[PDB]
Amino acid sequence: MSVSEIFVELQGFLAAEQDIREEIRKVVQSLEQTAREILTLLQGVHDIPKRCLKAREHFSTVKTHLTSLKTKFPAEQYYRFHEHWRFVLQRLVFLAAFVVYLETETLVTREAVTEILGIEPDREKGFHLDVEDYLSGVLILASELSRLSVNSVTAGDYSRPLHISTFINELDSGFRLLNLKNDSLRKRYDGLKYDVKKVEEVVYDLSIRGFN
Amino acid sequence: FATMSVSEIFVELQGFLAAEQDIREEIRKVVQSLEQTAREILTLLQGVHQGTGFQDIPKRCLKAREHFSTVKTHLTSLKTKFPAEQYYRFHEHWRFVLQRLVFLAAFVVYLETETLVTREAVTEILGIEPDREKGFHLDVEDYLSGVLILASELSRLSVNSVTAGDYSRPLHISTFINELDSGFRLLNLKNDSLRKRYDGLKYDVKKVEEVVYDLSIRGFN
Amino acid sequence: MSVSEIFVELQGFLAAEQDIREEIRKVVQSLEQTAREILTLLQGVDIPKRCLKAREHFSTVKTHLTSLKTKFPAEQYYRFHEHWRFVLQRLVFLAAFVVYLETETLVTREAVTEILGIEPDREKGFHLDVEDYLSGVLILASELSRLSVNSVTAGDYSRPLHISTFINELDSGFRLLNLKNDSLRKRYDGLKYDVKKVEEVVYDLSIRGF
Amino acid sequence: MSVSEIFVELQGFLAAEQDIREEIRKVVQSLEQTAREILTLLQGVHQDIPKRCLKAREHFSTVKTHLTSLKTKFPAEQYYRFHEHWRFVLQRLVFLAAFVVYLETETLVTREAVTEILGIEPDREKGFHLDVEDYLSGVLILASELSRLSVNSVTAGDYSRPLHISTFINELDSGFRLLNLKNDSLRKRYDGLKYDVKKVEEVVYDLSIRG
Amino acid sequence: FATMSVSEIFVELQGFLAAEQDIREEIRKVVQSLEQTAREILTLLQGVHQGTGFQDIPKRCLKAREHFSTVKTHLTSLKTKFPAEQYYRFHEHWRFVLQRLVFLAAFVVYLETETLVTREAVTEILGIEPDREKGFHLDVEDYLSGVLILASELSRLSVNSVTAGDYSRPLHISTFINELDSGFRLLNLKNDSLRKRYDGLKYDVKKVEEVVYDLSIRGFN
Amino acid sequence: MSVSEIFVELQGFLAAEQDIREEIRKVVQSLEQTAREILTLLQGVHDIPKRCLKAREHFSTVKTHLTSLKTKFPAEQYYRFHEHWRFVLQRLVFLAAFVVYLETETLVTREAVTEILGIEPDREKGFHLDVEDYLSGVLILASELSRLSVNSVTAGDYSRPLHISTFINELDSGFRLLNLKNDSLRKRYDGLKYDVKKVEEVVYDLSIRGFN
Amino acid sequence: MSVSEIFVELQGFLAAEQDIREEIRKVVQSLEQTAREILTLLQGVHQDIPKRCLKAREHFSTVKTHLTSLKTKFPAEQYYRFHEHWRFVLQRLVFLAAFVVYLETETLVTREAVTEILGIEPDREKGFHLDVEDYLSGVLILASELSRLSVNSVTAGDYSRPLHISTFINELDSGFRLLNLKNDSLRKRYDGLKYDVKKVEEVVYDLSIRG
Amino acid sequence: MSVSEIFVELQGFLAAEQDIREEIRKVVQSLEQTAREILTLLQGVDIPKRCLKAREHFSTVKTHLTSLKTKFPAEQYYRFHEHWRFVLQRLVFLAAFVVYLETETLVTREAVTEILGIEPDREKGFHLDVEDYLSGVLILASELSRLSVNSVTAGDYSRPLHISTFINELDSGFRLLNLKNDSLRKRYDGLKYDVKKVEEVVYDLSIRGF
Repeated sequence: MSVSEIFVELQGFLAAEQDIREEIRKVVQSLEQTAREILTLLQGVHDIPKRCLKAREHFSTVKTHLTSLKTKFPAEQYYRFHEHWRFVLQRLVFLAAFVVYLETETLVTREAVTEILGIEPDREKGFHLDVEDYLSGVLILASELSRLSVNSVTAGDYSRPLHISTFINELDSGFRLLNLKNDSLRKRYDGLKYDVKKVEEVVYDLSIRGFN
Repeated sequence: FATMSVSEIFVELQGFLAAEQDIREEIRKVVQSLEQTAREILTLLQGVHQGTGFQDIPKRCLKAREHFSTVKTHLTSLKTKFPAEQYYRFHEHWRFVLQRLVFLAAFVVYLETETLVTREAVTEILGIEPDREKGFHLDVEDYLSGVLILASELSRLSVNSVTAGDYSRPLHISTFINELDSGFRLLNLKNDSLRKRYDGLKYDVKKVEEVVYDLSIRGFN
Repeated sequence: MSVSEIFVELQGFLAAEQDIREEIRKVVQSLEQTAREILTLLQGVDIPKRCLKAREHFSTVKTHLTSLKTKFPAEQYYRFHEHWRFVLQRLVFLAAFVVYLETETLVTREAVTEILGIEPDREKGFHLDVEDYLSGVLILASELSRLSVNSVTAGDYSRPLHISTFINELDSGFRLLNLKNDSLRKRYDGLKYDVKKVEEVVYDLSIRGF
Repeated sequence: MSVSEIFVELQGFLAAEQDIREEIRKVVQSLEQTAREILTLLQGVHQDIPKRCLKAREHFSTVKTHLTSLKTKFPAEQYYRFHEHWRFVLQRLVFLAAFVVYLETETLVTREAVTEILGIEPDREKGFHLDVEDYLSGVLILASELSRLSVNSVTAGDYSRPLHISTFINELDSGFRLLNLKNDSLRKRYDGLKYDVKKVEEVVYDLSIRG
Repeated sequence: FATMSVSEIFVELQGFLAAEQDIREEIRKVVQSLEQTAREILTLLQGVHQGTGFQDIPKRCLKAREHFSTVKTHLTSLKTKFPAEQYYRFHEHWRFVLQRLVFLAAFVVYLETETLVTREAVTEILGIEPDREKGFHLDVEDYLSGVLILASELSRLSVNSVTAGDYSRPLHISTFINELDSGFRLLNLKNDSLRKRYDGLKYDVKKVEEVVYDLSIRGFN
Repeated sequence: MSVSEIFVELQGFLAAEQDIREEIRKVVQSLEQTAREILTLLQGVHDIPKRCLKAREHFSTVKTHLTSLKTKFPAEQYYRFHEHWRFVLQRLVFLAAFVVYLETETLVTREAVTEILGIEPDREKGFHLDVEDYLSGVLILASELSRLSVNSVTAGDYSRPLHISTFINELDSGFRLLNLKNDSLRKRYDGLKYDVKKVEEVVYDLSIRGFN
Repeated sequence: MSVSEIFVELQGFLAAEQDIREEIRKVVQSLEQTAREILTLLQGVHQDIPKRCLKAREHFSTVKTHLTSLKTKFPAEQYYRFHEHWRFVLQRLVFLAAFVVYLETETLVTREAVTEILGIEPDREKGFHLDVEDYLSGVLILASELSRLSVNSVTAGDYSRPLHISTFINELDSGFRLLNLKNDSLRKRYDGLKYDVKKVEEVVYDLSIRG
Repeated sequence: MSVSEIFVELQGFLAAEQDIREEIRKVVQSLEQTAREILTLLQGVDIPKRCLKAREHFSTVKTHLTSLKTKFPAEQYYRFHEHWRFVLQRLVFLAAFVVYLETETLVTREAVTEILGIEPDREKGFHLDVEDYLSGVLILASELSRLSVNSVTAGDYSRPLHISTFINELDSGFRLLNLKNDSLRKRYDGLKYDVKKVEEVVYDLSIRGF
């Protein structure tokens, strides 16, 4: 083709792609919104089960909104616009993990988060939760949890710290089994040591003071 | 399933991470080869920028097209190191090279035909396939970058053509780089990296125009 | 007009503008001045007496601001706004600081305009932009976090708990804002450290037994 | 009031402000578009000059309706507040208009004449203006574009335009000299004129030596 | 010899560069293994920082010393990937790990004996040799770093010992970290990286002192 | 040993090593001095053979000074204090290369530079010239040479540019045969393209003007 | 003159200046050394206190001869010119002297008293002085070291020192309050006092609650 | 003395010092002022007439400097030196700029001291430090490189060749200096670009035929 032809045609393609980036940014703007709302419901901790339920309830909207975001591009092109919802997906994993931790004191599985976010497993096509974002959200949870232990002592709840300690310590232990390569992820993992250290000191302050 | 132990979860993820790391490894392996052939192809063509060699453009074009043959097998190999639907996942490992190959394919086409390779013709040369066939594709962002690079090489080429006596290519290059400038102008570049690279085109346009000015003034219409 | 006619003309417009920037910069200098004075009165933290002396100084602020109001047209407000931003924001902080110290509540954006003698958004002449107001609140959280620390070393073991609750409400309130202003977000990332510090102070007290 | 009340209210204002910026960007995008379309019509020069000029003026028409449209997307008192969203385009439009005028009159358009072409309102009016800084920018852009023009002229056979542009640019430089550039961004851009001056002059030189 | 062509020179250098690249590759390979064992060794010992496990320090020390066995074979292997006289040439590839191993060897020794491993004893544990035997050595800069790291772990350890009821280790750790502080003070640290790391010791000293203060106040002399 | 013993002993070792770093810095200060002197003798180009001889003559002092620097540490510890003379060694390779280019219009071999700097080949022990520093000095020469071509035209010497062009172009071609990995080196190689481009334009200006 | 003449001359001056810095660093290195040696003698505290003090004063002796030596390595008019080469050590020596005095008199050494111990000359004299900024630094260092001391005191059985140090530090804080710290580096270091104040106070608290 | 006695005393010394910094900063403000004026007179590049008007202004510089001489003791010169560095260096540049424009030679450090009315190193009271002098020379090379460019667009085709030779001598002269001053080296890395630009200007002329 002639230069002119080539470019008028690439103009089409460009505009078609910018449409997609727009539809995705639209929904992602909805997700970050909901995520903030869920954060507040939960942040209240600083009636757990009620907060947890109103939160799992909010995740409902994330389910429909995500299946909506699912129709703004062909599934096989997920990873092309990943960076438009990375931040959000990592927050939502954290929030889901936070809910599960608060109600069972356990670590949501990657497969269980997919279920909560109306997402589907890697087996299928469409929207999926990659291992790096999950590990990310989990690390964010450790940060939240270490902060929580602090506040629980000033709330008078001298037991949570001890459970959180064992939990974060297990996470630390978990991450030790991995040989992280990703620059962002590793820079974050380097923060676990601080959360781990903080919780151990909180436990220490209690042990010395009497409770245990 | 329901719930698992922290330990089970991380031992499981340990599998995936290591699997993922293997893919990147194969990919970097093959990509290393690609960047390699690309270097050798670039040399064969760069022979035009040193007086001689500019005497048998056909010959160079043939061997360069000869090389694109290994690029075909290496690319269908690289196609085996990862699952096709995860293209944009590892895409960064081969970006730089892909944009290089686009420019090289376009350069060879321009030396022979003095026209701009189509995006789709570029894919037939690299041994890959269009958007209509699950596999390895050439995104528009990469094609446009390779074309911008070509604009730079051709501005360098007009200058050397003159010192080599060829006073005909500069004029065709000026017309051509102007058509590319106009072509780019009818776009709404959003990608910052690309929009940045496009700010350089203005300079190539300028350079190639002054060469034509130099020849015009010397007495060559 | 001729090429020369055009530039001798603009020369005039440029000189006129630079005159505005100069008068503005003069008064602004007076504001930064009063601001530092007020900050000192408050930094001393018989504190409720300081509020009054502070509230007193805001009077010079009133006059000086209505003064600055005549160094440029009320229409071209955002044409020179970047000459008093720092000061306006600093001022919002002090006012809120005073209001927090005596009422332990957050000044409203509209009350702060009254205190600085600057008319609200309905009445034209000089408005207090949301971004600036919010910037002042942020600087307030910054100060409040430092206060709790000194409050503890001062004997007061109750302010730290109130400050903590307040700062968290602010955090909770900023979260609700879909902050677009690049500069404002950059500053909002600071609240996080303030919340942490304040919360830790409270932890210390609680662990000690207060 | 309570913190929650204050902020939920602020939420309203911020959401309102963001709508305006959106409407503004929506229109500006339309301004940059037509600008590029105008640029191209003129770029054809690098006679036939007159023809293009008419098609360029024909286009500034929509610029008039789109700018009066953008004028209804926000209050006049907030012009300078969102100036940046259209700074680039405004300086771009000044250049074009100025370029069109030069091609058909070899004279420098006036700041007020430009406002009349863009369908904007002069100094004696509110809403949309034409800040001196932006005006001067457009003129500098023009200097640049004309320096290219002379080079491209000589290569077309037109050994005349060069000389005129040379003088024209020399006056602009003179104009900018007797001006105390307070701004800093515009100050650097002015450092680029000396180069456009030097260029156009060497062209005159080549023609002078040749004949 | 005399003189050569530009081409001959670069084709020749091409050999060396590729040779050099091979060495770095082997080295990174083995070093990857070392960082690996180091991680597993670190885990075995980190078991002391979680309530239980602090009950059989002997056992952990044995398995950890068990591991240092593979570190011995891997290090005499890594010793084959490059020519001994070029130690400080590739040294950076294994710095981080070496400083890790120093700290781990020192940590194990401290858990068993409550004393500071000598630099030379550390070399006998890693399977390498002293400055008096052409081969792989442990530079003083790396030893001092590993000791600084150990100071950090032990300050963390005193805190956890207390929550685990052991009120005897903190006191020995305080004495020990103080002796290290004093020891460092009689040096003229020039290396910036190390001098920076040493500024952290002051903090560990402080921490361990407050634990002893907490116990003293509670009633434990 | 006891902590005290350990550290008093490491105090010795530290002081012994600081002595070496001092002796080396002393001589290196002599080398940079001489190198500057040689640069001036040569920079005069902007009687070549006289300048070249007074320069090869100055290299004589580098020969004794280097064999002197050779007695400030055991040869097998060369690479431990390499970074103390890297800069200088790369300058001296460049200056040697510059001399040879100016007198034979050829590229000194790495083995010939070792000879000029009183150094000894890789075969022996002691002071040696690594391939990265050599490639570095050569790249510095390309920069000097491109600058020279410019000045030679304003000096009236319309022939040097043509020889320099062919020479730099050969260097460019030479570096294309390599797959540089070193960050510093590659960041420098990225500069050859500018020197190559400049020289081609100088040749271009001449060709158009008449000479060729 | 010619460029060459100017610079070869300048070469002489620069070479001269560098010699002075070298001589200064040579002596300073000796000052930092003895400082560390002094620090250690005192650090033993973390009675026996008096003993150490004498051995510490015994050491400041060489500080006297080394400082009068460093005083002969450059002209008096250039004191502030090379102040930075010994800033660290001077502030370090102030602290030590001050620390020694506190351990034996529980009082704050005077700026002039310190100059007398270091073998330096007071304000009424040239050459080597004792800048107020450096003095205040040393005092802050001291605050820090004393806060550690009380903690370490209680762990030794000495339930007395804590209370005294508490008061002492509270006065220092008071002293620094009625001071308009213009400097900025010293301003941050002062932000550290509030922490030393808070620490020493919690120690008093623990003793108060215990008995 | 008592803990309180000590701080009420230093308070005095601090206030005294801050007074010095204030008087100094006042005069300095006057110098930057005159400096900009002189720069403008020179930036106009009948140039040799500009030198005189320039040489004229340096007279206010003399008085103002001898003025600044009484705002602090001559002994504590380097105790406040970092208040006029920028200005002193700027001034050295102008003087050398004037001397270059009329003599096409490099002012000596001692001549510049005379021009600024500041006594040399032998006579006490106020010295011109080598670092500052050298900094001024560097800023001069900076200006000179810009001059050649405008000189060409102005018609003068001979200054560019002289400027080139001069700048190279400076480069050649700085090379001889074992520059230790971190700041000075940072600035010396700038000469390299100046040499290049100037040399290219000369190339242009030579290629054109001048």
